[PDB]
Amino acid sequence: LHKVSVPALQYFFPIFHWGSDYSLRLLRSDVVSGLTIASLAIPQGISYAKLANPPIIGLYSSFVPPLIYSLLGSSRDLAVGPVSIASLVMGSMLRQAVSPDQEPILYLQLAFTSTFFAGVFQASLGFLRLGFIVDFLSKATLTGFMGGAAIIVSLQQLKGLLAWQTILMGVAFLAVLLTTRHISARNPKLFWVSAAAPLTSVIISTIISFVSKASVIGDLPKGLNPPSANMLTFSGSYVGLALNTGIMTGILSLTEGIAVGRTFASINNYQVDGNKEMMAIGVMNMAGSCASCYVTTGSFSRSAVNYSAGCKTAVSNIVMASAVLVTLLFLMPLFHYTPNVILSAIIITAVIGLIDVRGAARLWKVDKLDFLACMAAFLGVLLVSVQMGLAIAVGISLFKILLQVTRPNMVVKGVVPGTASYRSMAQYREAMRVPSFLVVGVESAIYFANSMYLGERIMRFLREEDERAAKCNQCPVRCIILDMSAVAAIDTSGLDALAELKKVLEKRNIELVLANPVGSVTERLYNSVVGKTFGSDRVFFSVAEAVAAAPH
Amino acid sequence: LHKVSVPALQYFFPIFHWGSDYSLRLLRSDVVSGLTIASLAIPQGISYAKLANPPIIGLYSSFVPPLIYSLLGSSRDLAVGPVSIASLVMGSMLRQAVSPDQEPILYLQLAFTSTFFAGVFQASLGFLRLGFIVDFLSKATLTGFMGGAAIIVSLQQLKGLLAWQTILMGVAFLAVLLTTRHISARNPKLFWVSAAAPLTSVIISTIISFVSKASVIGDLPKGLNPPSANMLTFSGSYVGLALNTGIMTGILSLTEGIAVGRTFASINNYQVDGNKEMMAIGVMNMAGSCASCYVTTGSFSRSAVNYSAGCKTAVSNIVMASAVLVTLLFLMPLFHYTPNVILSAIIITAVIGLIDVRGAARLWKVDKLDFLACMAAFLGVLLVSVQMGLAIAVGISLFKILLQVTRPNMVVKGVVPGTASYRSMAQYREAMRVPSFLVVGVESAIYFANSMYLGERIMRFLREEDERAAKCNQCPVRCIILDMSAVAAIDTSGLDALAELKKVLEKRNIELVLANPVGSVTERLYNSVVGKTFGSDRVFFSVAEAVAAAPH
Repeated sequence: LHKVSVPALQYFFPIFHWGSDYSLRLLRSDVVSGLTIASLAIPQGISYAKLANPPIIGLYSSFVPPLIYSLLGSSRDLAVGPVSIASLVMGSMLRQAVSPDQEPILYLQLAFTSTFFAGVFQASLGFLRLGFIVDFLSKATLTGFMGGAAIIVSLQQLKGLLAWQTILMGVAFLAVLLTTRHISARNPKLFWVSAAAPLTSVIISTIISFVSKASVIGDLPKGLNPPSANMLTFSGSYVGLALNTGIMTGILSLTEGIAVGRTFASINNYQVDGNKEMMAIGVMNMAGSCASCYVTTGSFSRSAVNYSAGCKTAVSNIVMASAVLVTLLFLMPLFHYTPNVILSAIIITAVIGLIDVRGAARLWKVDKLDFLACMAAFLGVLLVSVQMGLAIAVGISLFKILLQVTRPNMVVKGVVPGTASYRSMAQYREAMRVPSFLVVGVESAIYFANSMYLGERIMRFLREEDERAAKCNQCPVRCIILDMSAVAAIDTSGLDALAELKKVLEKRNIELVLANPVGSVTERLYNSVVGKTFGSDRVFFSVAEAVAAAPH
Repeated sequence: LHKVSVPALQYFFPIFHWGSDYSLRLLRSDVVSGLTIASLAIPQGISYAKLANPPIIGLYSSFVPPLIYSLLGSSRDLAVGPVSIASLVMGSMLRQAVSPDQEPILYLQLAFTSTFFAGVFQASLGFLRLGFIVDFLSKATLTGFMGGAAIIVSLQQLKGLLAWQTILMGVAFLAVLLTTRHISARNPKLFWVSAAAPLTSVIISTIISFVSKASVIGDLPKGLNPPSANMLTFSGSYVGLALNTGIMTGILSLTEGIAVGRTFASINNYQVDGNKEMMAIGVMNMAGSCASCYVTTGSFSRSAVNYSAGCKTAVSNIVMASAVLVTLLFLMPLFHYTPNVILSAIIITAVIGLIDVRGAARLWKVDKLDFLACMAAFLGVLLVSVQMGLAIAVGISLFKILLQVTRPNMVVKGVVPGTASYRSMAQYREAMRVPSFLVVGVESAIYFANSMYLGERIMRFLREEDERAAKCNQCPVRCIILDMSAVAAIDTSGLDALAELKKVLEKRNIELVLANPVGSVTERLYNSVVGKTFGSDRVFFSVAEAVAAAPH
């Protein structure tokens, strides 16, 4: 038998850590990325600024929030700026109380007060180490949401329509934007045809608007960021609208640049701090909200072209905000004859690409609580508002976690012949039961949610095999072993029901035995008063050493 | 190596099942119980009817709801009638919109419409098999609630006070009601001094109100149940008050008679159906709400005197409702000189007994999320209303379940010397690591909540022991084994991150191996397209057969 043993300019500003080893060979590589990601910020930061209902606010949002993150950030391949989902939800939740055609100085004061409050929601969630709650946003919630929101904005934008040289132009240069996605989904080296097809859609349609001169978006104001917080309306009537939009774009614009600092960390093996990562983007917003920026966070699309044309570190986040230092000042009069429809298919390719219909139905034949969540975020945004299509699909994604912790699986086990290892009897048809014993595996953690369910379930198996004992004249159950290998945690109410089970099973001379615990259980089983009534003679190394010791 | 194998008058009316074997020796025993439980329904059904703010409504509620449950119920020692907690919450949530001294025909129409809607909430939660959600009500939530509600009713009842023969009488006959609880908490055979001290408080103080004749409660209306639903106001202004009271007393009056049909089932080994058990009490109410009954469910106190004076089955639930058939008709003129204070210490003993201060602080030194839940139900009922003292303490009791599924414990393991069993290295200081391997145990289920956390945590241990490999010139990690013994479940998003981990670990020649799965994982690992990329050469019987097979 074996004994069950029991067990400041570099903290705040992390550019100084990795900045002391930047080479020229790296600087050969973090410029051809940031020539192309500052070729996808110029037609897809003015395009999803249109989707939020002015087009230069998406370019102010590609200069200072990339520069702030390069000082405070903890990834090196996360590339920043605006995104596509947060802009659409910004453009829907604000269109249905104000209108940018009617109150354009009060539509600019609401995509700023939301951004500042999408700044403190992302900063002071990661400052108080509370950034695990961005993981509750499942992949099936966001398939339902992004796709149940890409219809009710397709109605609100098609109420603003109610020409032959426009609609025959905006489908052919959408075809340079969807066939370059058909051919970039096949080969993961043909990103380069899609890495500038947002730019060669604009530039080739610039000259056809320059030789056929005259609904163009025109002369945009040359200059730096306007110093806002003179357009931050903290004290007014539209604050709840600019707080609900800043909560709702403070989660949709967090789970895209938290979950891209994780999917580009395991590829390259650098630990991204998560909560210190969340502190950065909440200073990308609330300290960028005063500089004509709206809600920014790292993109899913303009990161997988940063690490597809070989980025090496986060100075390609400065080649972002230094080759945008150029274009806000010099090529703005070239933008005077750049049309509106050419950047509206750039919205459209991030609408049809938002309705992932295959993944919307693939999760029907493999699960049916990650399918109810899709069709509760689908019909929760179509029928109820945007805030309740997310609240009831997170809420039934959190339910299938609770529906397995309540009512878990308790198997009956038995020794697999030829070895001293006790597996279940649902699997392993050949597994034999020991006559004087009963092995029962609790396959979840023992909480208040299921402490009273194990007692009513162990004594169903124990009742099952005291009436089956008389059928073959066998020895009945004289030791029930709890294979606690699968029990992850135990609380005070789960540890109590293990002591109210021992003294019920003592009154039938059954001798309940725990076997094979884990860490954070044995330090609760040997440091509480509900544990020294178990002690060392009922907590074993494995089942095979509990059967061998034979507690009787 | 071993192969990982993969796997109508008796349905509705259950008195006919156990009714065919009732003996006279049982009928000797289910009458001395039901002489005493119909001696605790008469002074504690009129007493907690006062706590809900007429005293005969608690006696109508001890005749027909015990009779309906004896037909539809699935326990035999659960004894029914009103309770103490649901009455207090009924008397608080209705006092703060109407007043029974001012609108007594509209206070009787609101402790009925609530009961009917505490009838369909308990019936049509167990009819749709949804009765696991009564387990979310933790024992620490109810310590905070019952005790954070027994103050704000102690203020509302002490606004109705603002004599020498009353207050000198109501403390001495509270002392016959608290010292009989001091002596019944010590010896669990001295229930009999407390089994009639609620009745010998009333009957001995009857004659001292009969020789000192004259705030007495007096002549109560003799007769059967009045046939209500002429006092059910489905269509009015006070329906939301009588729906919030029927939701809130449809959970507090469910977790007392679900959780007593479970704690009196494991003692006696009879399987109580739970959802069919929940169907009964929701017909004890919504089909009893038309017969002058308020919200009834099995008691914690009048069940542990039913099974302390030897009950045998649920005809002691008819000796309840046939020895109450007597007393509603014959001893009612004896009740004419029965005082009000004698049944108000019967309220008081279920107030000081509600403030379990020891258990309110015992869960501080053993846990601190089952202590935050007490002091969020404490200050959630004192400051916010009754419905939010429960909503925010269930909500942070459900949080510690989610705070362990998000961010679980991943241990590093290693072979315990002398045996082929791989335990962790937090416990078992003597445990040795195999040189060419790395064993990592995932101690929770793999959900969307934590699929991206294992990848960022396995590659912290893998990074930990490739820099520690060069310190002692050892062989580095060439096989990472996932001891999946503790992984209870896996979803579609947790199974995907195990395939996005295999092909990252393939690109370093590391060969991720799952080992020792459970049921409801191997039927997902061998019946999905994310499983045949694993197959049979990466899903092993145990770790000791994965180390022995050596996948390289």
